[PDB]
Amino acid sequence: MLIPRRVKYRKQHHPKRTGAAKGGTQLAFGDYGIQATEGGYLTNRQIEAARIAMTRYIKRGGKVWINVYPDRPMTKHPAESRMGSGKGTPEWWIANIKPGRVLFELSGVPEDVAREAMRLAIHKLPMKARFISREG
Amino acid sequence: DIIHLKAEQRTEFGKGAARRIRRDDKVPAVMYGHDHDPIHVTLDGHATLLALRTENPLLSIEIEGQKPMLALPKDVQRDVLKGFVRHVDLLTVRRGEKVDVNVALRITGESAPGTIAMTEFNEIEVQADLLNIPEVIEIDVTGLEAGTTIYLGDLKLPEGTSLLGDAEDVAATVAFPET
Amino acid sequence: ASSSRNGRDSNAQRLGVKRFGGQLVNAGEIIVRQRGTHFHPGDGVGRGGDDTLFALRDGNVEFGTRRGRRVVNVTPVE
Amino acid sequence: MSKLKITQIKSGIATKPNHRETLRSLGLKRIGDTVIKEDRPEFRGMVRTVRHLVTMEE
Amino acid sequence: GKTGRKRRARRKKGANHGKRPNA
RNA sequence: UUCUCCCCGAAAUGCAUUUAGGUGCAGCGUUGCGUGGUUCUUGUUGGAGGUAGAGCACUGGAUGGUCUAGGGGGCUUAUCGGCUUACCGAAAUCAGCCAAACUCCGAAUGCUGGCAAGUGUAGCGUGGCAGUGAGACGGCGGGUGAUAAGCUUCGUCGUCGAGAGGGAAACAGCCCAGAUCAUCAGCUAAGGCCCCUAAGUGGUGACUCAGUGGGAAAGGAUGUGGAGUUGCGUAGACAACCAGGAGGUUGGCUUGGAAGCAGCCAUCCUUGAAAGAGUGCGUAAUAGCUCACUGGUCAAGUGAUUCCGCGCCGAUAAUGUAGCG
RNA sequence: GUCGCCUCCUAAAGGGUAACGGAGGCGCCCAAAGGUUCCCUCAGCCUGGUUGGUAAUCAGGUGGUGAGUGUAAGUGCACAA
RNA sequence: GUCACUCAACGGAUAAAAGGUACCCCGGGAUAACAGGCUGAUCUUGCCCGAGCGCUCAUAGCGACGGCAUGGUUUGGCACCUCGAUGUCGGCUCGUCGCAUCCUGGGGCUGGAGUCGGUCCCAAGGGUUGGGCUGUUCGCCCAUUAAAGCGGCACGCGAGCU
RNA sequence: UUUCCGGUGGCCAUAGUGGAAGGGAAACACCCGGUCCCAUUCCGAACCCGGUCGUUAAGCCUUCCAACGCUGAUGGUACUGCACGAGGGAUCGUGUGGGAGAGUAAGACGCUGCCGGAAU
Ligand SMILES: CCC[C@@H]1C[C@@H](C(=O)N[C@@H]([C@H]2O[C@H](SC)[C@H](O)[C@@H](O)[C@H]2O)[C@H](C)Cl)N(C)C1
Ligand SMILES: [Mg+2]
Ligand SMILES: [Mg+2]
Ligand SMILES: [Mg+2]
Ligand SMILES: [Mg+2]
Ligand SMILES: [Mg+2]
Ligand SMILES: [Mg+2]
Ligand SMILES: [Mg+2]
Ligand SMILES: [Mg+2]
Ligand SMILES: [Mg+2]
Ligand SMILES: [Mg+2]
Ligand SMILES: [Mg+2]
Ligand SMILES: [Mg+2]
Ligand SMILES: [Mg+2]
Ligand SMILES: [Mg+2]
Ligand SMILES: [Mg+2]
Ligand SMILES: [Mg+2]
Ligand SMILES: [Mg+2]
Ligand SMILES: [Mg+2]
Ligand SMILES: [Mg+2]
Ligand SMILES: [Mg+2]
Ligand SMILES: [Mg+2]
Ligand SMILES: [Mg+2]
Ligand SMILES: [Mg+2]
Ligand SMILES: [Mg+2]
Ligand SMILES: [Mg+2]
Ligand SMILES: [Mg+2]
Ligand SMILES: [Mg+2]
Ligand SMILES: [Mg+2]
Ligand SMILES: [Mg+2]
Ligand SMILES: [Mg+2]
Ligand SMILES: [Mg+2]
Ligand SMILES: [Mg+2]
Ligand SMILES: [Mg+2]
Ligand SMILES: [Mg+2]
Ligand SMILES: [Mg+2]
Ligand SMILES: [Mg+2]
Ligand SMILES: [Mg+2]
Ligand SMILES: [Mg+2]
Ligand SMILES: [Mg+2]
Ligand SMILES: [Mg+2]
Ligand SMILES: [Mg+2]
Repeated sequence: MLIPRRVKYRKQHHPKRTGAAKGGTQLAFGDYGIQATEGGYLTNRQIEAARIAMTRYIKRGGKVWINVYPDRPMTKHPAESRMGSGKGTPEWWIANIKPGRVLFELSGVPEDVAREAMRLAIHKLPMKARFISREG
Repeated sequence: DIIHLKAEQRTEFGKGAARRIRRDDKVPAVMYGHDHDPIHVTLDGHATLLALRTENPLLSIEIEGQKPMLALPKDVQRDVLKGFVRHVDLLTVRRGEKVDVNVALRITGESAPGTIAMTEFNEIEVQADLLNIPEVIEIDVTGLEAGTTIYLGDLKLPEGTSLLGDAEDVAATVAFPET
Repeated sequence: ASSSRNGRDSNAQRLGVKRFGGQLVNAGEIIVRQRGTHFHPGDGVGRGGDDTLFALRDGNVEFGTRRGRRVVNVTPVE
Repeated sequence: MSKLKITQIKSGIATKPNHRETLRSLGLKRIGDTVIKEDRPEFRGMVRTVRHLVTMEE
Repeated sequence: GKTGRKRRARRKKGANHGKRPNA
């Protein structure tokens, strides 16, 4: 689970889900990547599930990078309660993903096994994603 | 090799004009250099795509009225999701003059099965010549393991291509598997 | 249930620039309410106890720089 | 000075108040009403403020 | 629900230019 | 809360309130007198800004690399000291990042002055009379709520309120358009032109065969039409049909059986035109059928991959077809 | 739970703007911590030095604001406020 | 000139004031309880990926970690009709509808030898018991049956009854 | 008039930080003293006074270096006023105007006013 050591403000407005990726649209760590073609909120559990999928498929070879960190706290209203009486406490940690953001990087592994591992990892994310490489 | 690209003059500027140009299967480009003002041209989209398939290619821009001009594509604005080239910066070059470029990196070594090698950079700064642009620079790491590191100061560089960037940073790293 | 432990805000203070560049003012007219000296008093402009900048004479407001300071001047009307 | 000919083709109902005062300033009162203005930058600015409501000729 | 989805779908008709009262 | 017509025509906001469905003052209506372009629109010329966007300079958050002060565990053995530092590792630095309460930056708009033109007759002062101070929906920018509500609370524009006419099947708030009356004249707007239903079963060129049109997701798929990139190919390509379709070698940790199909592995060598210590079926376990490849009659195209247009499945409530009126 | 006042965000780059929205403060203190005049520059880091160690005190270099500001926060202030 | 207010509910009804009402009495659907409406967190029913389990073997039967939806019968959220009354729980009586099928009918796959099953595909024609306890619905139990289905209809049905 | 230099402003890094070399005619500066006016929360270090000996070592000044820092287009892109359009929905696109931030090419080892000195 990725949870920040501490955050300045535990109750924050919802991150904007508008616009293409501000940065991190090009591979910078690995030789292959998962690039998000859709925006959304990527929770820490989805990140962990994708990481487990990639790491278990690729076994012992190469390294996996998580380019996105879930440091945005999303609050939850008290259950079965009416509206008002303040904001809820944080329940989920998310990363704000925009189309064109490289989510995961993979290296030290040939292209077919990399493709299969990243297919497995992509089937865990809530948005659409694609396999990218460094022009071969 | 020199790739010849047909270009024609660009006189409408703005997001709307660029949108129309890209809807007409073309690419906006600006060509700037040392002894002339920037020249705004538009290029064939597919020909530019094929020419920019390679990195650091020597282009000959052909404008009907004017003479041919030698150039290197310095900045290529591509679409992030699709692959289409959106804008080309063309730095004009002289035949008898050096050029600074970014040459590519790859690993072709084969270490012990447990340990794996990594590349820590994308492209590296190199001063070279026009008719000799190296395709890539190879670093072969075969049987080198543990905490060995490779910096940019000792690489088998080709002739005519000196080294410009800081030689005090690593480009390749071999290490144990991921634990 | 629970309750909100916030809810207090101070009244609006209506600070900011009251006379912009080139505006004709009388002597004593307030040019900007401010906390601290974001603007400094220039030529023909005085600074108040609450850092209010006011016209020391008749003329036209102009905003500029004097040495390293960002200042408001009131240039006398020709 | 080509004496712009401006005619109103759409109504002012449900447009921004800026657009309605622009139509009033041009001397346009009804859909299909026409005015002749001098070719000056202020009248061209008025025309391009409400270009979705008018047509212009010379 | 069918009723609400049809209410929100009615806004896609030609003479309503993408909008309708109550969405 | 009772007759008429003529002209104008709101508000559902702000502040305060033993106040919150009341009221006062202000805002918005009207009207007498006064002052007259002072208002408004556009252009142009100045001004302050810190939002959008972006960035990492500061403050926090953060991924990986290089290097390292210092902590852990052990050793010869500890008063040191060395062997470790293969574990952890502050900070420093390189690269990619994140922020309503971050900013080295920084719009468009809006706001506010000068000038110019245009302009309904707008604006302002001062008196008489008010009503209103329950708003609704829609577009754009936000907070609450779950990326919820025909939800709630703000900013701004529009409409309804208080607005008829035409369109949206019907359908306050959507679109067009603001009804002085008459007209058995014409042109148009939005929307339409096979019939209901006025006007084209219009012309030309493509696509769809799902009644898609005339609802929906992740995802699945030799549907179909088109456009690129790339591999093999009359030195004869892919499919089909005839022969070698196997040697040492039952290579190994297993497992009474892993000899080719339990899994993981260094993932070779050979009679040789030819073969992989092994891909499916078979199979207590071995046999075997048959795959990649080599020659033959034939033989003109075959195999991937990217994208685009329109389609398919996923699809799923209860009176009656019933998601084109 | 709240009720008056102050600071920041929401607040959409003038001002204003709501919710039982998100953060904090105040109901003081100071005869100097007011007035004026004159002078001075910090925190951090590095090195050397008795007690003394990371950190009391001294010396040299570096360091521009990261120190400080009676008190929240913001705007300011090193020309120093 | 100055002083006296936690008049702090801070524009400050009095100098001076706590509670009960099921004995209660005299506008609002501006506002709650039932039902309808919207939403769908929760609930429910499915599905996607396939780690792994199944002696071997992902997919006979399964299905971690994750992801996407249906329905609108649950608990809620909203407060849109109704407070010059929309009677409400359970049962009885009378039904009618859906299919997400409990039985009977047809089929594919099986870790289907047979007898029996499991599972998911069609399928709503007919059928789908009587009692003990409890106001119950629900549930446990007794004896059966081919089976003792799940839901909607104002949690169907009080100008039909209790 | 010009050249060099000493003061005094304006712009406030294109000016600074760093390096290398060179120069002092008048001026500046270190420097030498502390008797005198004056001073150190101790110290003639500093402030102040008397000199101008010695010295260009540092300040200062001239020149060279893009090295760190600073400045920085054109074009494109984000965004956006107004007008529309698309999607089941997060959201997206177009027309017509405006248009960054980053980055690239590049600039840059300061510009300028007044007073004075020496020589001309
Ligand atoms: C939870 C119940 C909700 C309310 C009940 C209903 C109501 O008012 N019912 C009445 C009821 O009273 C008698 S029948 C006893 C009348 O005959 C009947 O029509 C109805 O008005 C009584 C309160 Cl029971 N309301 C319309 C809604
Ligand atoms: Mg970046
Ligand atoms: Mg003062
Ligand atoms: Mg004061
Ligand atoms: Mg009227
Ligand atoms: Mg009221
Ligand atoms: Mg009133
Ligand atoms: Mg932003
Ligand atoms: Mg009100
Ligand atoms: Mg309102
Ligand atoms: Mg609204
Ligand atoms: Mg509402
Ligand atoms: Mg109206
Ligand atoms: Mg109407
Ligand atoms: Mg009709
Ligand atoms: Mg009229
Ligand atoms: Mg006609
Ligand atoms: Mg039309
Ligand atoms: Mg007809
Ligand atoms: Mg026909
Ligand atoms: Mg036709
Ligand atoms: Mg249909
Ligand atoms: Mg679909
Ligand atoms: Mg129809
Ligand atoms: Mg503001
Ligand atoms: Mg604003
Ligand atoms: Mg308000
Ligand atoms: Mg009060
Ligand atoms: Mg009293
Ligand atoms: Mg009563
Ligand atoms: Mg109501
Ligand atoms: Mg209800
Ligand atoms: Mg009803
Ligand atoms: Mg639903
Ligand atoms: Mg309401
Ligand atoms: Mg009645
Ligand atoms: Mg069925
Ligand atoms: Mg039946
Ligand atoms: Mg009932
Ligand atoms: Mg720049
Ligand atoms: Mg530009
Ligand atoms: Mg720029």
